[PDB]
Amino acid sequence: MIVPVRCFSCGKVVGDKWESYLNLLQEDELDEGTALSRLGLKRYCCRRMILTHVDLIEKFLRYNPLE
Amino acid sequence: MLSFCPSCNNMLLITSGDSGVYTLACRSCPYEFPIEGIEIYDRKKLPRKEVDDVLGGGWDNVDQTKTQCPNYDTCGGESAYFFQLQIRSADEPMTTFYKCVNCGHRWKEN
Amino acid sequence: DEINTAQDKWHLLPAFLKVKGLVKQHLDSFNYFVDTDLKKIIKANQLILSDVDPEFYLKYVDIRVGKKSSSSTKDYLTPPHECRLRDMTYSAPIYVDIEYTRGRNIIMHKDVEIGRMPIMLRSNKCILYDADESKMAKLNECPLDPGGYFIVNGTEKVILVQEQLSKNRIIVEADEKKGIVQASVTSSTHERKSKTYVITKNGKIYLKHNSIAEEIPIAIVLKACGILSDLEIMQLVCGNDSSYQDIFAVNLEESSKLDIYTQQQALEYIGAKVKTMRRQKLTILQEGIEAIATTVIAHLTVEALDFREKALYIAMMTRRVVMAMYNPKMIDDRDYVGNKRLELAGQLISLLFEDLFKKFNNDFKLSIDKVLKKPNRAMEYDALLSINVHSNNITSGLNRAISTGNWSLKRFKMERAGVTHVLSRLSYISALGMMTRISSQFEKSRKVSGPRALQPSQFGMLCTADTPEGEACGLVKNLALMTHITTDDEEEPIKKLCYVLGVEDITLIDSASLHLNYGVYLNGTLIGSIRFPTKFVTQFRHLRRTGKVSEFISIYSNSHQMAVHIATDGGRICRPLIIVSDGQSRVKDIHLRKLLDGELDFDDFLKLGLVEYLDVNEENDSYIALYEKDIVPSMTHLEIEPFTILGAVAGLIPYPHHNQSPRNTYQCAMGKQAIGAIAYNQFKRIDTLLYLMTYPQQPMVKTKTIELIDYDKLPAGQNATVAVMSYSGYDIEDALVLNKSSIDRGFGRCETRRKTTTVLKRYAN
Amino acid sequence: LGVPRIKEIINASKVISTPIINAVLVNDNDERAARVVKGRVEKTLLSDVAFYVQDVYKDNLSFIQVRIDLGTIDKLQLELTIEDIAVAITRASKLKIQASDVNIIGKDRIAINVFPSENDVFYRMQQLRRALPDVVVKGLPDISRAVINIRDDGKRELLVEGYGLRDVMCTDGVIGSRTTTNHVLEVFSVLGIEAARYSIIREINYTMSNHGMSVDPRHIQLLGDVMT
Amino acid sequence: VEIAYHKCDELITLFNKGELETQPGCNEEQTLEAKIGGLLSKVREEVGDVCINELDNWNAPLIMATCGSKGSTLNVSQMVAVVGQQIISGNRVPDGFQDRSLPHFPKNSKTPQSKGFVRNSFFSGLSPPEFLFHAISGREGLVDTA
Amino acid sequence: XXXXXXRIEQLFPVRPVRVRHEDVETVKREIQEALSEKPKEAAAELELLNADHQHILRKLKKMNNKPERFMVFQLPTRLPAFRELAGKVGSIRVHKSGKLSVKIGNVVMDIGKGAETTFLQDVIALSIADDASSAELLGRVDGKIVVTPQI
Amino acid sequence: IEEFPLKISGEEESLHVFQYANRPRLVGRKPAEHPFISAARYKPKSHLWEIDIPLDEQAFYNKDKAESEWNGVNVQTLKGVGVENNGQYAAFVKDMQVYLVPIERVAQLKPFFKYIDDANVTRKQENRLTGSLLAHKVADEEANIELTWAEGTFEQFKDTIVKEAEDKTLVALEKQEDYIDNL
Amino acid sequence: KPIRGFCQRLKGKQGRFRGNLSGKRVDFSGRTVISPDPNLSID
Amino acid sequence: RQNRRPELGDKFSSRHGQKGVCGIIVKQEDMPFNDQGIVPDIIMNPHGFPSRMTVGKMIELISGKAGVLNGTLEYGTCFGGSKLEDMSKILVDQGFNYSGKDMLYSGITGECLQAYIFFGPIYYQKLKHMVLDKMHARARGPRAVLTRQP
Ligand SMILES: [Mg+2]
Ligand SMILES: [Zn+2]
Ligand SMILES: [Zn+2]
Ligand SMILES: [Zn+2]
Repeated sequence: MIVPVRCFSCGKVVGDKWESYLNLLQEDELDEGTALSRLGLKRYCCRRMILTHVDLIEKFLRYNPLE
Repeated sequence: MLSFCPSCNNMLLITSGDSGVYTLACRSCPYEFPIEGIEIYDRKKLPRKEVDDVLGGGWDNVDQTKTQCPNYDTCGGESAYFFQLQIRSADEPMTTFYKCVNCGHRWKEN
Repeated sequence: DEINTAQDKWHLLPAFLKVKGLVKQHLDSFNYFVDTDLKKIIKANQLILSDVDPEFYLKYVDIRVGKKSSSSTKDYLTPPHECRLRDMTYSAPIYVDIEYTRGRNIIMHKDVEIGRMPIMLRSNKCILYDADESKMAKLNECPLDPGGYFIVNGTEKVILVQEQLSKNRIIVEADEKKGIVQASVTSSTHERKSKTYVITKNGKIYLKHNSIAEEIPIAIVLKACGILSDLEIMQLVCGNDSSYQDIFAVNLEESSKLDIYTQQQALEYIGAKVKTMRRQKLTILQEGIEAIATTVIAHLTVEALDFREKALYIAMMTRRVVMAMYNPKMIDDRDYVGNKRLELAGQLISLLFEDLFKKFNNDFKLSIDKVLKKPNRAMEYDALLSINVHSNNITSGLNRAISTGNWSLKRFKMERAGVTHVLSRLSYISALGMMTRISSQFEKSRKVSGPRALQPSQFGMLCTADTPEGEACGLVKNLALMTHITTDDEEEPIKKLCYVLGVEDITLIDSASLHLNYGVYLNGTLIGSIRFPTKFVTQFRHLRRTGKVSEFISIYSNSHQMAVHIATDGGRICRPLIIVSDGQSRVKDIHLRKLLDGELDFDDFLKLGLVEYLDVNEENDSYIALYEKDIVPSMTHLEIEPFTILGAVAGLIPYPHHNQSPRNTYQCAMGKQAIGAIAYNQFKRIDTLLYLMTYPQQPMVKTKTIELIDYDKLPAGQNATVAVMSYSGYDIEDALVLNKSSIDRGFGRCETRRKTTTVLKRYAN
Repeated sequence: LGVPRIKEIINASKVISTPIINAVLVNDNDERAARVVKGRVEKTLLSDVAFYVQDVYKDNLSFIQVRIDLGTIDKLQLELTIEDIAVAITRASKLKIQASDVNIIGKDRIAINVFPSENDVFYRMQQLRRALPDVVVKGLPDISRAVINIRDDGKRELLVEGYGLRDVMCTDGVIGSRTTTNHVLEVFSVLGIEAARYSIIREINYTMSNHGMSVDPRHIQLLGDVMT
Repeated sequence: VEIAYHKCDELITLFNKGELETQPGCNEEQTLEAKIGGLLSKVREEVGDVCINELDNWNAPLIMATCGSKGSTLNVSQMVAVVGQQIISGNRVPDGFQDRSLPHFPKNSKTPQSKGFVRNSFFSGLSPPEFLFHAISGREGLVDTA
Repeated sequence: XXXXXXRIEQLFPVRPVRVRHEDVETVKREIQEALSEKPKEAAAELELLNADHQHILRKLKKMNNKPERFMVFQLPTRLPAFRELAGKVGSIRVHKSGKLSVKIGNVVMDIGKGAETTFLQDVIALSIADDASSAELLGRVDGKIVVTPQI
Repeated sequence: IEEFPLKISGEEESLHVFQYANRPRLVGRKPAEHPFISAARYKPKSHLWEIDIPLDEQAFYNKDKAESEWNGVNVQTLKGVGVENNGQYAAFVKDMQVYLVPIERVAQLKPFFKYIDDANVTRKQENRLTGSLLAHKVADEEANIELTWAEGTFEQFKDTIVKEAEDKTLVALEKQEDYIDNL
Repeated sequence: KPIRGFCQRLKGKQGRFRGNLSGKRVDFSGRTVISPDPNLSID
Repeated sequence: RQNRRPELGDKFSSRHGQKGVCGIIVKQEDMPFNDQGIVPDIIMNPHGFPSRMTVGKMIELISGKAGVLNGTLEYGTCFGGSKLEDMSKILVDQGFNYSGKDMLYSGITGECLQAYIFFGPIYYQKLKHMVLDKMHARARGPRAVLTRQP
């Protein structure tokens, strides 16, 4: 849905890195691995937190009932 | 027999005529083939069905394995013909069956 | 980098799925129904007359669903999600044009609504058809919903694909200590019957029909069908082979044992045994009754004085019996995939609407008789008030049949249940796998595992892993990823083609030479013989690859039973293969480059003869390569991509070829029960039960299938950091050790949503 | 040898799938020792030893000529040449239609005569020609097939897939002291209730001894006792 | 396996062109079935034997099978060396098609590949035909469970 | 065949041809032509088609001037555009090596033998005139012919 | 390496083909004796062919049984409905040219036992009706269109066909590619 | 034929004898998922 | 709606037929840890592997570990997927053992575990069978009047 605040295994804050990861991928495009490493996501648990996240909240917001 | 009429090609039958003559009379058509001292014979071969040897046993053509049967205190068997069947549920694994080659004792190690 | 044919021919699979989706059996069946089968039903039941008042008739001119002639736009349908919320039926109105005569010689048309048609989601008549996710957001629909189901009274019902044995085909079965019986369940457009065909004793062959009192000797029926030489009977059913002569000759003796026979004598014999016809047209009880007995003995209705077609059908029926007599293993496997047909939601609804419309017409004519039985002042103006009233029964029965799954068909007279099931909303994969699911025919004597085993003939047609557990193990089946279900093609355009290609009609052939050359069978019926069956089959396959005949028509040759078989009926499962010619594949990656660049969609691979559909039967005549590197100079086809032997649900498994098969089947079971994301409108939905994962993740190890079915868009699971080790002793026997503070951070965190529905009902007071 | 076999044993059904009669012999040899007994217990032999059958007509008489071959009856070790084949034909064709005077012209060309509302003679002679190569001339009429087995030794026991135990025991060349069938109801009718309970106990112990089912024999003994 | 496959092929060509010695107890057609099934069983047993003999000390499946807590050397050999022969109804994979198990083999092929023998192990992965045959065997096990 | 269960040779009793089930196929090919005695699946079919071509040439030459021989032809029912179809339609060219071809129009096709009809055949003109209806016998068919379009 | 023209003809000639399944073409090396045809009968509007061949009297007749069983059995009647099949052309070669005459309603003649029928009916003596019912109803109601078997005249037919193929000649224009769709 | 007679009440798996006489539902009973516990005594 | 915390007895599975309930929920500091301090979310018994022969699950663990370390989602497609040797190359090039076995420390003793532990990401599905909907207990209450039974 929305990016989890913390890595499930580590407890490291990853909820402040989703947008920077997206802008690293889009603006001045980087590979996913180097984008993850540039954000400090060194451990593979924190890496998968961002790598495997499905941003479903954007799809959910298309059906906003309070327009 | 299995003979057919030349006229209507219906099956011919033997009919008892006068003086007990065994003619090849044709039902459904005026056809008569009589027997004047002629031997109408039908010969069909039959299988010989020869002798068969002792059944014995073809256990050399079975999959052995390296297992010691529970009856190792009676016979020193380290082999067992086996087949594996999953008589357990899909969540469970497979079950293996065994038969010691030294005594003929069967057991399933699951 | 240049295209490599080996690792880039798999793009044919996304190309095929783009225009032929996973939920396409239901969609194509419903579209065909509402576009042509409605027309066929209206034209068959086109004129209801009255015994009184001959200068008066009612004519059904046209039938249309959800569209009138007043405007180019269609009628406004209540959107399917609004139907789901409001507990109503997503249905469109049925319109007909009526030619009802006026008392003053007035001819007029109309646009009359005779009920509501429950519309399949994402069909031609649906509002979600070709919606661009913005219209979908406006209509509160997930763009990733499969469609292919119905919303009846707010409930999503799916008409499951049905397995059955093929009709109008001979099936020979043996037995131990009973004898040999072989049947032909023959279904006409209005009467279904099984011309059962059994052996009783002494190797005597009998015909056992439901209408006939006692099983009739086969020679009697063969003579009754015009084949009356009694040497050509044995020539037709035994040919020149001495063994079959001896096996069959016993029931030649019983032909004359009663009395010798003309055609008409055996006719009268067979007609004596007709049971009854509800005591109407009693004055037909003569030798004339055998004519209807023979003409309604099978699907080969005879409408003239020539009985050679039915006679040869019974003759081949007998000949198959006699081969089974000489040896078993000449019987055919009843669980063979080629011997089964898949009936679809459109066919079900077509027959159900036929019955409902017949009832509607009968009751409308009853009302017409009641109105016009009055002597005077019989005004004609507005004779359609009653039809305005009586349109409710079509809608009511059509909704009730889908809602309950019970289908009471008076005309055909069976009561089948479980046709429809509530669509599974446990997960996205649960819904998708509920679609493309097939239910097999009941009354199967489940005590045995006969129709429970995996057959090799289902390779690439039915998923080899997606089978249920507990009780329906092997009975409920699932479609493989890349499959097609054939439609009905008219066989008279292609019988003419067979005659053009060298087939001699059975009316030009003598009995003595019939088993000398190959016979040619069209949908199970011996239509003629041919010299050079190999050349005939090659010419037919070339003519199909060039598009002169339908690509779903199958031709294959049988060596044991000297027969070239051509099948045009619908319900046959088939899949596309790359055609291998002269030891080379026909795609050669120029077509792959064009396909990837944008030209040459999948259909153009069929139009250029690079790919073709093969049903289970043509695979007997084929020799498929799994890969390019094993194309040997004797192979006819090449696998497009071999992982398509698994279905949609089994495609969730990573590296399934490295697992024991029961584990793959069990994951097919578990993935449908996994908690995850349901839809893009899942928070707009109000369902009876809905489990939702708070933080779903797409799998790190995915497959081509999960991205083909968009499972990575609505994933059900999470990538847990896992240490495989013995720990704490609380993990013995499948038990898992979960991390506190991973649960605290939201791992495995889900929620359940439950709806409760109450109606404030008005009362008669 | 599993759940179905246990079902048959504890149902005490009169007919079982694959009944076996283990019949130890007296001598140790293949040629003219075990084959003689095997031939003594066989299903049917006229098709085996006929080599053809005729359907013959003449001016006033008919023949069904069977030329029994001596070579088959010699190599296949059986004790029957002419007369017992003829009497078996008489009895079986009397059970089928009739037999009043079956002749033997000699030299193994046995002839069966047919004589007496018309063509019924022809029909009866056709039926006789069909039913003739199915009669039993040698062997007990209760054995589907006999087989010689080896018990991992130089002992060539024969065990038969038949429904006659008393006949096998009273057959010459077999020891009736040690000749057991696996049909409990047959043991009961032939040897008695005590042998029946022994057979029940042994059959059950064999059935679960072939599956690794370690059940104490006292439970099996109690089952046999409650059944008998 | 090449040694065993070559013997099966030689027996196949003998059974095709002429007449091999029919076994005394069983009729002609199933003599080849029994012979080549036994040969494949022997090759699977020896491959599993060398697999187990070369298995490392402290191998987890080996320890679990030795202590008897879970599994067997047969399971270890199927995972590592070879998944031997897919047997249903007590014999090899029967014909799902006309005189043929799959259309990916030639007609009238009795070769071990065409009738259920899985040369691969679960570590190397199953080719599509071996996958189908193993699925058939697992499914019949599952139906026996039911 | 095998063992046959033994004033006019045409008025004696007729039995079917009985071949053993073991050699049924070998005899079937031999008796496909032997029953008449008129005065691998690709190569075998092509060689049999060459045999049919040579037999077609032989019978066509043997019918060149005879006043009763007939050859029934099976032509495609929708012939190429040129029934009320009048005049010459084309040619039956004899290609080299003995093989045949037929040009029913501008189209080139091929010609086969057809099923071997082991029974007496006859063509007859039916002329039901109101004054007097007569059935006129014309001749007897010596063998059928199938003309097949090729692509 | 040569050419043999084929000419269509007989656009009006009704040329039925008789298939006597009862008798083979060639019993021995020579063709079997062509039978003698008398009392031919054919029915318009239903296409039934009834052909009578007299039975030999010097051998194999069973005259006494014949009279004591069925009154008039001097001949054998072969009945067979001519079946409309298209694409069939009976042909002959006259001058190294094959002349094609279209076939009308090939007939498969099988023996018929009208005498048995009459004996059985004389023993037994002491509504749209659509489908194949109408076929037999018409066949046994409207009948008796007598035919006279005039055997021997070929030469006139032969010259008429030759006159019909020599006086007419036409060429074809249709493309081969269009023909494969015209198939 | 859905008419439930007196002998239909008594006959069947969910009938009278096999469903309520020797075998029935009991008070003071529970059912839930089972989990492992090594620190629990075997009894 | 009702939020649900994974509790004791809730069912999970891992795409390979290896299902099971939560036997215990343990504090993070009681979990084994690697050199970077990575702590497993789930611990699964090695005894579930030898008899079930889900080698695909081990290959999935290694491929997912290589994929997370490489930034790329890996493929486990039937008859194909990402080769095991390439994943081992990724693991080695990033400092991990080629076979995905890491040296862990005990969370409760702190010492090195004497065996290397198979350590990596596996996709785990939470199944709809939660113990909260299965826990039932009746002392007395409703009875069917016909039979006067519960
Ligand atoms: Mg379990
Ligand atoms: Zn972390
Ligand atoms: Zn006759
Ligand atoms: Zn032992």
